[PDB]
Amino acid sequence: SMKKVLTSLAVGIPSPLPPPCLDESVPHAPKRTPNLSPADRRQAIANALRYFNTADHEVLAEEFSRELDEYGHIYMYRLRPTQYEMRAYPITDYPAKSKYAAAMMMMIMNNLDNRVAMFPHELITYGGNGGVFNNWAQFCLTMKYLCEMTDHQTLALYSGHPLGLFPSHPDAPRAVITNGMMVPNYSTREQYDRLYAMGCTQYGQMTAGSFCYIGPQGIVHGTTITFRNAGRKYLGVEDLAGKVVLTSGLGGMSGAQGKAGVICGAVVVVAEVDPNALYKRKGQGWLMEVETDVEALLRRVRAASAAKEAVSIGFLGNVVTVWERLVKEKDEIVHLGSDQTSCHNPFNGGYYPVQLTFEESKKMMVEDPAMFKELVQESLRRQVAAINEMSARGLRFWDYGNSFLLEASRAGARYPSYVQDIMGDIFALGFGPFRWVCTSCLPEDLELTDRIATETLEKLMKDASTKSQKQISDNLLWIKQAGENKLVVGSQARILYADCEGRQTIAKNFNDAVRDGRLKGPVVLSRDHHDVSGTDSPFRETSDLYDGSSLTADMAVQNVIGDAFRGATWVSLHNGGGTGWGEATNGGFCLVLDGSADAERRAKLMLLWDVLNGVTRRAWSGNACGHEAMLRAVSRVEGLHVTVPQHVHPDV
Amino acid sequence: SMKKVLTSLAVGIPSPLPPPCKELDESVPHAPKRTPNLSPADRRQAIANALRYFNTADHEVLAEEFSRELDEYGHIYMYRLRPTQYEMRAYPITDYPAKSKYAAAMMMMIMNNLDNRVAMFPHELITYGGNGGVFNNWAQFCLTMKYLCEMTDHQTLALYSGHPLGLFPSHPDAPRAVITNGMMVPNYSTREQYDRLYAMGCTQYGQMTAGSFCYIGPQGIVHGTTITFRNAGRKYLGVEDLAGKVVLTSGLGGMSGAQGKAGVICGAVVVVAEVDPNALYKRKGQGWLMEVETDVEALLRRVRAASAAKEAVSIGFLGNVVTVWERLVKEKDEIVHLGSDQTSCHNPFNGGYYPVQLTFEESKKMMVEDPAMFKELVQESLRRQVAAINEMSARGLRFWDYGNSFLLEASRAGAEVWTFRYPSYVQDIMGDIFALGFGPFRWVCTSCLPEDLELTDRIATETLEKLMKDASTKSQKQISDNLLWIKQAGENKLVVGSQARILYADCEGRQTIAKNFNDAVRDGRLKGPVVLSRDHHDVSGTDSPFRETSDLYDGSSLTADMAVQNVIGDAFRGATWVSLHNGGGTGWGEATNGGFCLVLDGSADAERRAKLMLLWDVLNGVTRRAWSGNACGHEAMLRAVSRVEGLHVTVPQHVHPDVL
Ligand SMILES: NC(=O)c1ccc[n+]([C@@H]2O[C@H](COP(=O)([O-])OP(=O)(O)OC[C@H]3O[C@@H](n4cnc5c(N)ncnc54)[C@H](O)[C@@H]3O)[C@@H](O)[C@H]2O)c1
Ligand SMILES: NC(=O)c1ccc[n+]([C@@H]2O[C@H](COP(=O)([O-])OP(=O)(O)OC[C@H]3O[C@@H](n4cnc5c(N)ncnc54)[C@H](O)[C@@H]3O)[C@@H](O)[C@H]2O)c1
Repeated sequence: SMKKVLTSLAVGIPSPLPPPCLDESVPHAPKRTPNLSPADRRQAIANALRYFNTADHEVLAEEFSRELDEYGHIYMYRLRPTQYEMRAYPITDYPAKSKYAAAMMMMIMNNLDNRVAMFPHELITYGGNGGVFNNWAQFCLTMKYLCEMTDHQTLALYSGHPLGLFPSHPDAPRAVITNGMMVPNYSTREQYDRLYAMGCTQYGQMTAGSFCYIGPQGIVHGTTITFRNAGRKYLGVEDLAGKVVLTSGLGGMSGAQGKAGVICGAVVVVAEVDPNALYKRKGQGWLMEVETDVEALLRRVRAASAAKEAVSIGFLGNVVTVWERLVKEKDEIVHLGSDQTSCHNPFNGGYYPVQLTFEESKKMMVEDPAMFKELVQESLRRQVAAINEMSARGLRFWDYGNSFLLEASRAGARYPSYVQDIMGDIFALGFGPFRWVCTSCLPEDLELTDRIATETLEKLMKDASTKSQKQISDNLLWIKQAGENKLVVGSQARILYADCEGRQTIAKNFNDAVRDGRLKGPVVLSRDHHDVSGTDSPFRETSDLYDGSSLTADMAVQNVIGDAFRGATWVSLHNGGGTGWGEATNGGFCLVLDGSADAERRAKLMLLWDVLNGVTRRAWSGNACGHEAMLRAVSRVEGLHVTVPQHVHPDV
Repeated sequence: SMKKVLTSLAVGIPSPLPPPCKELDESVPHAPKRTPNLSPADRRQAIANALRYFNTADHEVLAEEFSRELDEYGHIYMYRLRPTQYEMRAYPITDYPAKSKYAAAMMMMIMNNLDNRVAMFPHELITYGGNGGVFNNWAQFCLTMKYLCEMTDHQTLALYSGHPLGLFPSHPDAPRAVITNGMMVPNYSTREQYDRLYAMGCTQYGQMTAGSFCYIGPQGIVHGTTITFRNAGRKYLGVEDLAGKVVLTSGLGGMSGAQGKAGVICGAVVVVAEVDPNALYKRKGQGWLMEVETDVEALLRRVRAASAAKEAVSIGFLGNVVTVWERLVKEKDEIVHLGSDQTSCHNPFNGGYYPVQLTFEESKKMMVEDPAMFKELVQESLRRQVAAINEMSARGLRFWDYGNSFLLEASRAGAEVWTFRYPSYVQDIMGDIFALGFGPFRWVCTSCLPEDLELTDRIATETLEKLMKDASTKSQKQISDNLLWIKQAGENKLVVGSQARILYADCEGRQTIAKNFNDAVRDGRLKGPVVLSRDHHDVSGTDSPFRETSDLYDGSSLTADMAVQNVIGDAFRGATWVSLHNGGGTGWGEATNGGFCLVLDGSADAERRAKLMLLWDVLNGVTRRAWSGNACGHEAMLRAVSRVEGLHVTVPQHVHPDVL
């Protein structure tokens, strides 16, 4: 929970302190190994003690020293609230002055929900170390500030640390977030571990530190769109019904490949060596069927293809086994191929060789590392050679940004990559993540927004360009099936892709519905940082740009600054979202739609910039796919006037 | 140049193109040949990148032309596009063909940074630091001026390390421009990638004020050194008056050359030794040096007299600073009270430091003839210099490191720098000054009239005198230092290019001066709007483990949260334009620095924006530095929290080390 129990959120650091504590009902983060020197370890304790009354220092010093020895990190477990279930509550349940701050508090608690976060009690949402706060004192103080702040104040968050409330104005963001911002030369993984333990920084991933993670439905949608575009670009079909997709991995992100294929109406085959990962997804419903022998698999796949059934079929075994079996098959069975093994970690648990069993590999990778790498590289060569033979017979393969072709290249090996071949063109058009959360926590509101988003995209597609109408159709297919796929976890949220006008129109319609009373609560707009403008990442988000600027971070910095004075309720700039610490600069936003004309104006203005910034950059950096879309925007939007690149053809 | 000739600023890329640059204007100095060592592919891409700015119809000729520029200069400046129909300089704001006076002001600031009188390598778009650039090429300049001429107050120009991405819709309170320079994906921010991407036209190094269009000349260094001497005087001598006090230092080079004037403004006796007659006699001719001595014996007799008569005088010694130090050891009299060193010991073997054993000409010779022997003599001279300093220190002389890596390089030479036994001004002094909120307050009179600058000097003077009353003991001292400066600033004739001025002021100081300026613009006492700005050497704008955040020992000095937070916070609080740079001060990849400019036009909007933005731009870093463990920041933070409505920050509780 009620509004009574949530009054504690305004307390901050309780006086006197709560009793000391480990709750093993949830998964816990692995022990951190910062390897702090005696000097840094003393500083780490001192830094942590900054949050507490001096009268508590002596006992907390031993307590925090204990946490470092046992967990490798000072989480301050005794400050984690236990009098209520950590989750998103109705926005009207929060004892806050500002509805905007209340919305943020709701978003934060969702990131710390046991059902949502990876390591909830360690304040880790996803990605192993994609954190929300460095410790539970920062949580308590931030929540206190958010309950206390007005709309003429702005909360400054230094990698989890609430620096304090500073004067601003209603149109200003209520919070500015920076996670892991480093002086460029000191952004090593070693300095992360060190400074994370010393309480001077944290890794916020993308939506972990920016308070807008909503579960794995983003990956399901993402893979769905990827499959659809792959079908059009590589096969030439606007419909994947009857088409077979062979892929691998049922892990964190790759586990979504099953539902994605089904939603596309395709027969999707996912190979997984790990029975744990495979039967998990099977039990979850993300995997419809399971096959053990490859011969029975192909018979099943043949019958599925001919009957045009939307089905996900897991194969308990190595993906190389399936690939090499198809080579011995004189008949065409699989039309599309990919791979989502973790070849970014090829020799230590990410890739399992065909020569060994799952258990034998798990043993050899640490027992005989040299032998394991040799078998992996050999297995990689056998996989590519099989794909080559099948590609020559009509099959179309693409790399799913998992460094499969890169590692295969580094052993001996022509195929496109999802980031550089299909997503880059989608970003260039302006289509990217459009995420929203109904702050009423009512499923009815989510149902309505689903229908509103559907109705909006339908009318937009009728007058959209031929390129856009294909992207819009992809997201229409998704939003109509999204609800029945039961992907909602924690907060009532949804995700799709939309270009500039798509996001603007849906937002305005959402905002009208909040004002009309159809929506019983305001709606927070947000997105992943896997977007057109938000992230500079030479290995991913900007890997398709070949002017050389993929190593620069001008765009990401420009974008977050541009969002901040255009009406975002809060913004964030992170280090190494996606590809990893030091390898990316990623930023995002959240904007609360409360039905006011202000919110509509903010949304229209901000979303315009958040899309056309990257669209213009990507065009300037060599992407020609959205060049016409850019020029239409320029003609359509008053006040928009950009430098139009005249790209010389490399041959000429 | 009249308002008619400046209409060419609205053109952007001329159609048809102006004639190709046949020769080269030798009336100005030119940047050294760049060496990116581009691969065949990167070189091809560099040319393709440059061609993006031009009609495809001109690509045939420009390709070879830009290729030629690569082979000759190591960079594609696009010399063809450099305007030659007018003198590049700041012109009165009314001369510019802009819809927006805010944009017109930015154009004025831009052209000042490119003034032959101001810029180091003007035709290479470099203002200072050797490669601290304004734009990557002249196309970026032309388009930027085009956008600024045409833009309204409802648009914002996004500048990507020189590249004007375009005008995007915003609102009157939004920045008219957002500037980034050298922003990199962290693991790729190497000096090699800078050289590579600079040539490829993907990035540039903007230093601090070079890329942010707000460099105003060498009066920043003069003021900076004035403040340093004053604080060194108070902290190391315990005196508020340096009259009769003697400062010994070295170097009359680029920045070190301001030590002469700084000492005089402090009313002290400053002795600056310099082996290079080029630097020394230049300073003499510039009036930055009042006197010149040749032998050390006649020097010390002169210094004695000046000290006894409390004469404010700068005295240059043509010779080695070591020669003076060792002579002081033999002199029984107390002559010098304060000692420092500003030789370039960050490059002690490449001409930054000249040993005592050799003459200036002898040193230049074996600098390339016998590097091994030279390095031995340098390290030997370094040990002797410290040995002499140690003896004078034992006799009451107070020495400090000027952040030139003197003590660091001496330590590597095996000099007795331990019991460092001498404090570094950056970590010992400036950190506390920043923590109080005091830092660069800079303004430009857009009328380009000296009369306006005189008035702003008087307004600033009167303002600081009034703030003396209700200020803390610590802040009263800093205000006094800037009062001594501002009353003498005009007569020192430090203005080059635009009518500009710089001083240090804390939160309320910057706010009140801004408000008084804005009142004067509205009343008509000032003939034109005033652009507020600052160097990035400030309290909140820069994360730099070697400098601006070097006195923070909580471990966070490696982080860049504060700098990123600051520029964002300024951006939605009414800044006219903001900048976030990579590598300001210390160098590429070694710092993250941000800045702002804010135009005062007399309106309620400007007054409101100034009050709010300046509050954040100061108190952000004050609060951080307090949190990171600075005691001065802690005290200033608490006073602000009590004074400012809407200000509520996290107060750090410091544990006793005995508990650890
Ligand atoms: N949207 C996306 O899905 C996306 C986006 C960007 C990058 N990626 C990349 O995709 C990869 C997968 O991501 P994840 O989170 O699912 O990783 P993960 O480690 O959780 O899952 C990989 C799975 O593949 C299985 N596997 C390994 N070798 C196999 C083999 N030979 N045959 C069958 N199964 C095998 C592993 O057992 C594991 O379950 C990563 O490399 C990631 O960088 C994915
Ligand atoms: N505000 C400041 O002044 C400031 C700020 C930051 C850093 N620094 C540091 O200060 C140093 C000086 O900067 P600069 O721009 O003046 O450089 P500079 O190279 O132009 O000046 C150094 C001068 O010292 C002279 N010199 C060298 N060895 C000498 C010796 N033994 N005796 C006498 N003279 C000698 C050189 O001939 C030269 O003229 C640099 O190391 C710089 O990093 C200064």
